[PDB]
Amino acid sequence: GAMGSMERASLIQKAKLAEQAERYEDMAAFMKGAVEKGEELSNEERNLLCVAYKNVVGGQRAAWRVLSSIEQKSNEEGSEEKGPEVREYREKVETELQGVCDTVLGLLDSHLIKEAGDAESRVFYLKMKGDYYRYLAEVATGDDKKRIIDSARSAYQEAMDISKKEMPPTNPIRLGLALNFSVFHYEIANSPEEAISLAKTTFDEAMADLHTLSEDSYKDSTLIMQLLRDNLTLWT
Amino acid sequence: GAMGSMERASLIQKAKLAEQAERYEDMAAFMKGAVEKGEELSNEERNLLCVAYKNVVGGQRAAWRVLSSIEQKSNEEGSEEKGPEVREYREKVETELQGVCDTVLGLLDSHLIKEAGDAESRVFYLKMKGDYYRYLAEVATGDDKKRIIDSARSAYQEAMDISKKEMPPTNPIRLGLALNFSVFHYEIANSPEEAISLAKTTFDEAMADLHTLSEDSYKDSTLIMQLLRDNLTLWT
Amino acid sequence: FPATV
Amino acid sequence: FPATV
Ligand SMILES: *SCCCNC(=O)CSc1ccc(Cl)cc1
Ligand SMILES: *SCCCNC(=O)CSc1ccc(Cl)cc1
Ligand SMILES: [Mg+2]
Ligand SMILES: [Mg+2]
Ligand SMILES: [Mg+2]
Ligand SMILES: [Mg+2]
Ligand SMILES: [Mg+2]
Ligand SMILES: [Mg+2]
Repeated sequence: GAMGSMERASLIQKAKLAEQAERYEDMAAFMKGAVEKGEELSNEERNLLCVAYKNVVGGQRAAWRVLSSIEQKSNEEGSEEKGPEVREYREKVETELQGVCDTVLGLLDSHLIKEAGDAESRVFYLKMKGDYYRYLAEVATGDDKKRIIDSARSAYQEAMDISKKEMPPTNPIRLGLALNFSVFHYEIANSPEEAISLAKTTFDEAMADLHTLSEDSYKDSTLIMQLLRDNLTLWT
Repeated sequence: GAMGSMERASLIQKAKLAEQAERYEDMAAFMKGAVEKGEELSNEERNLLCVAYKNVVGGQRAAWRVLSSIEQKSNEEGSEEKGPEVREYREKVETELQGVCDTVLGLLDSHLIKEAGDAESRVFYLKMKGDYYRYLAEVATGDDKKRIIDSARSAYQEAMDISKKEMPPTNPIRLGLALNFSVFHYEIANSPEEAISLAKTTFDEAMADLHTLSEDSYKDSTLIMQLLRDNLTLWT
Repeated sequence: FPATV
Repeated sequence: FPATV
């Protein structure tokens, strides 16, 4: 790996610089290098890994959706034949996106998840596994699509089980996991009722626990609760 | 070149798709491939080339400025020593930026400029040459810095001479050239009075020619005139 | 699109 | 920064 000669601490330092410069591909490459040093990641380091890849894959997903919409329009009645270029370029972006997802899933499998014993790390990594299988599902059309969807589901479900046993209902990781698994139900698994029920129950159980929190923890939890409410408003 | 097997028309088509998807690195690679087919570029194709590289290098410049500011702060009195990482990463971004500028300048020299005979193409390409030498000057600190600045100046000056002989004072390329050469004077050549005089005279000569224009041409010219006014307001 | 984090 | 095009 091209980061093999750089110190772990230097990679983390540069990831933070790359974030300030909005250089998210660099940030992700630095964090990949840091993971590949083989040591477990701290809370802050897990967040840097997450932010870097979220921004890279989020840009790819946005571009894929633009291209897929153009491709869909090209296939409607009365549309002039424009050649293979739209499909080719959508496939190019799709393949790069799949490559990023495969890289993240590879880091999680070698060996972040198996060494993650505390709920805050294990839930975080299993949520990420669900998320990156969800991004693969968004673009999947082949024989393995059901298995990709089920891989996302399985990862989310393991994270949910741990989070409900080991974290308070206001924990931001627990909340963000529920938010994203609810989106999985709505957008991937054709299960809008499950999506709505999960978001509502998560929101209500968090509300009931806010009284236990400091002002700063309250801010953290209510920020994610508002996202749950935003989705419920969208869906009802 | 990796685009050598793709049809010219397909590269142009994909450049337009990449623009819609905000994939400016791809857009630039497609347009580089199109240039390397060896045919002259139409007005629209010159604009695609310009837009692609402007967005790529603009992102690099913004990142370089963030990193340079952090590096400057690290070198102030009382700042803790943080190691070589800020300088290294600023140098990494700087080298990539210089590579992009060198690529654009290489396309202009092999062989866009020498085949450009009409004022609209020749001025456009010489303006671009000035612009990319200006971006190299922004990051230059070595023995060749004066020569880099003079290369920018020389390209801008040749473009200016042609534009004044061959284009009306409202031509958008002529206006954009004057805007950018004025910025060169102010920010690169330590010549704010020349920058101000050029912007003012350009604006006034364009104003006097607006009466000759259609509504659509008027819109095009006044858009760039407003940028000249914005700079004058900043500088006075 | 719905919100995710 | 000043405007350029
Ligand atoms: S990529 C998400 C990690 C960065 N964290 C934040 O932006 C703070 S908010 C938050 C909290 C919990 C979760 Cl699972 C995501 C975001
Ligand atoms: S990279 C600039 C080419 C794209 N053109 C526009 O955005 C239209 S406005 C304009 C006009 C003239 C010049 Cl030199 C630059 C921009
Ligand atoms: Mg090592
Ligand atoms: Mg595919
Ligand atoms: Mg349940
Ligand atoms: Mg050919
Ligand atoms: Mg250097
Ligand atoms: Mg003069």
